[PDB]
Amino acid sequence: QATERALGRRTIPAGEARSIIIRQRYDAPVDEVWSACTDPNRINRWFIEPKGDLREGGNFALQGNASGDILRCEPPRRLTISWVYEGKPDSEVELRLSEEGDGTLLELEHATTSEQMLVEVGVGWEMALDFLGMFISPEMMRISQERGEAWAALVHS
Repeated sequence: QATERALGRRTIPAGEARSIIIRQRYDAPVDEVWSACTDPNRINRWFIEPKGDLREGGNFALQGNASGDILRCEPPRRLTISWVYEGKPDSEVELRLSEEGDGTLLELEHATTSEQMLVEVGVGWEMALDFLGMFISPEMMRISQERGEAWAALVHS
């Protein structure tokens, strides 16, 4: 519907990280959004499907690098996973879904000790959450570039 970006702070294996925090409200209920964000036959519609044992302490790979472990899984609310990528320090991503009336307030936070990687990931999730939204690159470069300025400017100070 309409997104509020923010910055947090976390202690992850790679150390003290800051974080991207994306908040979006959806007019679907918590379950449906949980399923859409966790059932690989639904993640497959709007994003890249994960492979491996999708269960807690299990692990995931997405077709084009990124892989990681499934640290926490508290259906239908919370989801934490590690995030490993070739040239990159290790990261952590978390999804919290909360009820707001008949709908849900999604929250997606990706923490990383790399300042460069803050922007890159905030923007990368936002692009992806578009297709979640839909599900529930010339024009795209422009949207990538504005969104980058927003995260870049928030990361400044």
